[PDB]
Amino acid sequence: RNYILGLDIGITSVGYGIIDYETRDVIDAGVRLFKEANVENNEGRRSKRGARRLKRRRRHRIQRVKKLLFDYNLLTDHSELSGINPYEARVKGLSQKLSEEEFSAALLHLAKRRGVHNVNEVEEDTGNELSTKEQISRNSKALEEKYVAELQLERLKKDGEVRGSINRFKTSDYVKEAKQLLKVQKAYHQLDQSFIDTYIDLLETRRTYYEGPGEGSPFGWKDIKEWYEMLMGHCTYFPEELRSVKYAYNADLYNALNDLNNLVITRDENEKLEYYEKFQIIENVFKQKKKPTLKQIAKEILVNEEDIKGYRVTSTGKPEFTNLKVYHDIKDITARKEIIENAELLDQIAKILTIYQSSEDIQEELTNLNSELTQEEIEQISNLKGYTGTHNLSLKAINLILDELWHTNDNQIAIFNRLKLVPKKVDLSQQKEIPTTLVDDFILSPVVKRSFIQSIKVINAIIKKYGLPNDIIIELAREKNSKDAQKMINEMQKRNRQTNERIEEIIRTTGKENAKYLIEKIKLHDMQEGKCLYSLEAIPLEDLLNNPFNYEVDHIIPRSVSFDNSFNNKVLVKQEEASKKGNRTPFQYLSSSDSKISYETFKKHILNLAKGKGRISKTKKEYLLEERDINRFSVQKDFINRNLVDTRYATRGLMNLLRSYFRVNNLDVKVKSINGGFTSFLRRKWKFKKERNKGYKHHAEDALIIANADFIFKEWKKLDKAKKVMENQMFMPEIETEQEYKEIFITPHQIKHIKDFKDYKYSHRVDKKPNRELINDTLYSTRKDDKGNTLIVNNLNGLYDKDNDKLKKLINKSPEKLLMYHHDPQTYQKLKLIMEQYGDEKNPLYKYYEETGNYLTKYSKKDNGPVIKKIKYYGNKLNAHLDITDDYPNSRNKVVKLSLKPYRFDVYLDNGVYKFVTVKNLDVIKKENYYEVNSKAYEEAKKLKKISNQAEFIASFYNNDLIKINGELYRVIGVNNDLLNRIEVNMIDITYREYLENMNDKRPPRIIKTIASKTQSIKKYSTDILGNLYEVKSKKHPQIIKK
RNA sequence: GGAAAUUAGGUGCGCUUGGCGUUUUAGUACUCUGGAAACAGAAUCUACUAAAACAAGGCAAAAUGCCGUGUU
DNA sequence: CTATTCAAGCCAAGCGCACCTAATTTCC
DNA sequence: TTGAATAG
Ligand code: NA
Ligand code: NA
Ligand code: NA
Ligand code: NA
Ligand code: NA
Repeated sequence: RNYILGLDIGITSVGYGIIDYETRDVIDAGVRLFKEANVENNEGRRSKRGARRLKRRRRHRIQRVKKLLFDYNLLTDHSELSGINPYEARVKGLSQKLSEEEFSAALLHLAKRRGVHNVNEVEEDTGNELSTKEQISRNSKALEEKYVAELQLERLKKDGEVRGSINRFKTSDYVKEAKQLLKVQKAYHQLDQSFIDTYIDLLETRRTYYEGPGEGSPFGWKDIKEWYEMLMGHCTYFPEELRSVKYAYNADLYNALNDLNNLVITRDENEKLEYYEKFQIIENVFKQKKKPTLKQIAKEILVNEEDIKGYRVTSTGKPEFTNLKVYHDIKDITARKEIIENAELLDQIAKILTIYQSSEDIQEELTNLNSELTQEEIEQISNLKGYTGTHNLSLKAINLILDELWHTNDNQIAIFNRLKLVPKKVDLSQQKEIPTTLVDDFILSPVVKRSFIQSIKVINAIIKKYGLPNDIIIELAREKNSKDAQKMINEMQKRNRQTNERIEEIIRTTGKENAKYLIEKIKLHDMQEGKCLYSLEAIPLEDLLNNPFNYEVDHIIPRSVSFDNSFNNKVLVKQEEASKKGNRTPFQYLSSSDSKISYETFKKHILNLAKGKGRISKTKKEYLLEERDINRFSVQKDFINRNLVDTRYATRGLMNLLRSYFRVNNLDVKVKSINGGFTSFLRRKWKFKKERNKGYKHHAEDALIIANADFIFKEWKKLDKAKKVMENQMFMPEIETEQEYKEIFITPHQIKHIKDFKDYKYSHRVDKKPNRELINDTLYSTRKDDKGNTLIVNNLNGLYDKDNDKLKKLINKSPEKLLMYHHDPQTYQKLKLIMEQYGDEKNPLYKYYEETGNYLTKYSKKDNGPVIKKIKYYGNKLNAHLDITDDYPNSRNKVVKLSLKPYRFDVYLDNGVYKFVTVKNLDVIKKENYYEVNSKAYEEAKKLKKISNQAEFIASFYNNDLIKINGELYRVIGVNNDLLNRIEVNMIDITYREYLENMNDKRPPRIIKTIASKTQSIKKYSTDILGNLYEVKSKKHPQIIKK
């Protein structure tokens, strides 16, 4: 049957709506659900990847320095340097002699923390911030007479500490100390100039951004040329050709020639510049003046500036003409004709200056050119600035039409069209379905990319199961991500409180309880300063409250063409003004004789109302002062493109992808989009539940509303004009009044089919990806009690924070948990006194320090004890963990990491009893082209679960896999507790959190199921991308994961 | 709507670093014991400094060495 | 078992290219 | 949101 497809593309969801194109009856509707592909996910990976390289290279830097000391025999395996103080050694080495153990440790400490190199350039006024820029500037003034080690030693004696925010210095500052130290220590130890050069190098040398990682990395490159070429784009007309450097000579000549060919001169002779004219212009003002003006070109062609038009212009109004960058950059230092008049050479210099990133590399590459350049010239060209970026065309494209630009008057696009050169496009004829590879090409956000890919896959599945639809209407989220979404919600709620407080203010002042039914009119009243905007006459609030029917909410721009139902297109005016106005703009109405005031008097009031705090909306201003003609089709097109349809870049890209696919394969499918503001208006007037608490079905419900919107536009012949623009087809009946507009769209009783629908499907995206986060980062120390139990040791930092009552609750509930309670009890009593004194306050340590300005100090009979920055306390008993004690030699206690992230769990049926084996991410090992589950770890866990060889393997469960526990179907979150056989799940049509809120249930919003002897039945279900359920069957547990 | 250019702003991918943070051990301080002091012993709580480890781990061999939390 | 509790690495500096938005000129 | 321990 012929149907209409509606799509609600969201951050997390894709809702589809399938309704009959004639019967208007809902065929099917459901939601596809998935994780938000927000940028922070990949950012975490890249951040961790970078962190590993830093730690690796820092270590490798040290090992090389130790190797240097080994080869010069200042360090051995027997040589001990434990009790040596680097700060004491580095200071002593600047003046006196050092031991081979004392001098070596000084060099090692320098090599470890070598400081910054790039920030050091510019000073910054200390705005009391802890930024690197301000800190470097701060230390520089303190190092005006002292070396780094001297300053650190002073801080170590005076403040008792060195490490922290203040320990940020320039690399050159450390190097300046190192040289001085090496200069003093040179005579005492047998070293050469190779030793001092090598160490200083090692101390300061770091890879550049264009050098990248070493030889092995898949993120690396072999040279600067390969590096830049892979990054740069390709030509528009020659896809196989790499783009040209932005500031090549022929590139700017191409730019300049286009400027001259676009010029129009009003004179007796030709209006377009002749060849010889452009030649003279190029030679006399373009190759002579860096920034060509309109006067110079006018003086050259012997006309006035006023006769010249069609030139590019800046925001100021000043004419903009192409600057010959390379020409003037080289001319300013070399005026030789051998170089300047060599276009090919200037091209090559431009390429080298742009591709390579350092003066030294420029010099070498320019020298390899074997041109007529002097070495003094080359070393001078290598310091030129601004050579960055690419041209959108290749040199092949530029050189091809360069003669055409000289001798003709056609610009680049005219010539390319004449030469039958069409921009690169992707063919979709060999495609059996809508591709998903092209998505990342025209996308900007990772969130949108996933939502688009899923949306396409939904469409492909729909057209496979239901056939091709005639109409596809799509809506996209207004938010770019969930963080932006919450921000919108907060702003919404804030405005709601303000308006609600405003209403309560009125009902308490006037006593009129009518105010709660006049919110929109009251909101307009305050926004218009109590004045009818069409008559500029005062609107008494008391009269508005008593007689609201005398004041009408009018639409500024008629919705028949504007399709705007928002607050921005609404004004509170007197009923007379709204009647006389009719279907016109304020401009069209106030210009007529039907009005009481002039448009100019109106325009003045609006502009002053649009300025200042609490001003009118900016969109309201553009509406109230609309001076274009409504009946013009071009004007109507702009309103539809803004308020009715969605013309955002992402939307257009996807919409073009679909239209191009259907066009190429000759498939008669009409694709369109719709603004969310209009669908919200429909949902509002069609009387849907304002509180969206039904769960995921709202996405599918929205899609049905969107699909219904498409149906309305095909039914009415007055909407045929607007419907044609939505489908973007080339080219009449129309909506004439406000009343006609309401009759068409506001049809609550005609959409009862949607609300009665109770057959929604749901599809949750299953995550089977190996090698995600294996474990939490935090390292934990352990202790053993008298019972022989191993206990986890936790830290309690930030004791002096305002809203931190962790210590307060800890002492009140379990004082014995503190390690301070057992060891050093005198300090504990000192803390208890502070705790007992501020029991009313949230954080006793906060209120204490907020008054005395002093912190809690360790007990000392001389009142000189150290400050307490954090407190250790015993946590839970150690169980599931990762033992990494071996990384710490002679450690008295275990050192562990916690939270072993589960990959999946395999359910076994063992002698009428359901059991399962938990597969951890740590248990999945990567190989060259595939991931394998550790067979030793699997059998081990299979033994720790009392699984027998007789047991029957049921199924494996990953995240968002559908599991049916005792007749109840859930979706899998993951293994919550391996030892206790507890897995966490969630509901399918809704979140369990919201499910409890609707039921007003105060229980903790987590569903934990226990797989034990009481467990009766376990079945694995699954869905397609549409949400159609089906049961599965398997023979053995999957061990090989292809990735 | 599309082509090129100028300016301003924005997004992503990738690269290069900085100073922190967690943990162990050692030293010191703090606490306890003895002593006239020196110092020794105990404790490992609190702080400071150094060295080392920091997703499990896998390559690599004198290296500005390399991979391991993303997408599909 | 249910109901409850705890806690989970972080800031700052620079660079390359790709893409997008807005404004301006020409043409297709 | 989620590993996972813990009181009852
Ligand atoms: Na490329
Ligand atoms: Na550059
Ligand atoms: Na008038
Ligand atoms: Na950027
Ligand atoms: Na807890």
